[PDB]
Amino acid sequence: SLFELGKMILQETGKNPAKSYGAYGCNCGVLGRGKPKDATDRCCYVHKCCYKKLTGCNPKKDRYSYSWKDKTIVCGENNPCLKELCECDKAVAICLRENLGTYNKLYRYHLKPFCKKADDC
Amino acid sequence: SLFELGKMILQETGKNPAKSYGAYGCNCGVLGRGKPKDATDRCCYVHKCCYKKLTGCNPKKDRYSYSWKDKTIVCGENNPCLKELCECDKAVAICLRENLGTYNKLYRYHLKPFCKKADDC
Ligand SMILES: O=C(/C=C/c1ccc(O)c(O)c1)O[C@H](Cc1ccc(O)c(O)c1)C(=O)O
Repeated sequence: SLFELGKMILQETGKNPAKSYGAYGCNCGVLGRGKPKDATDRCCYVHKCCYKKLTGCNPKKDRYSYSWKDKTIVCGENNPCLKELCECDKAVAICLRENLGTYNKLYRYHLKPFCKKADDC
Repeated sequence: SLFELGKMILQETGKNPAKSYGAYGCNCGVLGRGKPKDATDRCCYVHKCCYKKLTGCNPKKDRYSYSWKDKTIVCGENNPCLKELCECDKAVAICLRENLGTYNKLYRYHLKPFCKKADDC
């Protein structure tokens, strides 16, 4: 769920996830996907496509178990859908941290309704 | 949908809705409800309660028509679900504006995991 996803982004990036990524670019936060603005935005595009393919569980609300071990996110077995979800969320937290160097505050709180249309996943 | 909601908040408040209201208090933005921290937060609590009566339309995804007449939000006769949805969004936009006087930036990007459990609507 968003609880686990936001915790992971905090553990990986050291950043408040809502402030930094609740509405960044065309793909981070609410409101679907759009052509990515930059590498950080592209992380969130891949993440939304990761969710789109999952079936059997709800990426928004379903909770799941994960551990922080040796400063690594380790997804608990859970059940297969929840483990795939934990893996989508892990991957985005890692991707966002990797791309902090080009994060651009201009795209924060971005105007999404003006975003170009996204290619299909 | 979130597009119409965001636009109404912008028109009423003159604030960027993602920045001011995307993660405010225990009730504004993602997740559910919780005990409200202040008046602005309580507007969002009322709004989430409003959405729970909706039958036959998705408050997040479903578009509907409204217009800005004499600096007033005017819901279009949509069908019954969408008109109610439009009325819910209008009311929260007005309430947020009416309570800008006590808006506290400290509640922005709040820790919503520790919010106390909401009372029944
Ligand atoms: O563990 C953390 C954060 C650890 C952390 C805090 C600040 C940092 O910069 C950092 O890299 C890691 O917060 C959790 C609480 C929490 C925060 C965000 C959430 O979405 C959540 O579900 C739980 C805790 O107290 O264990």
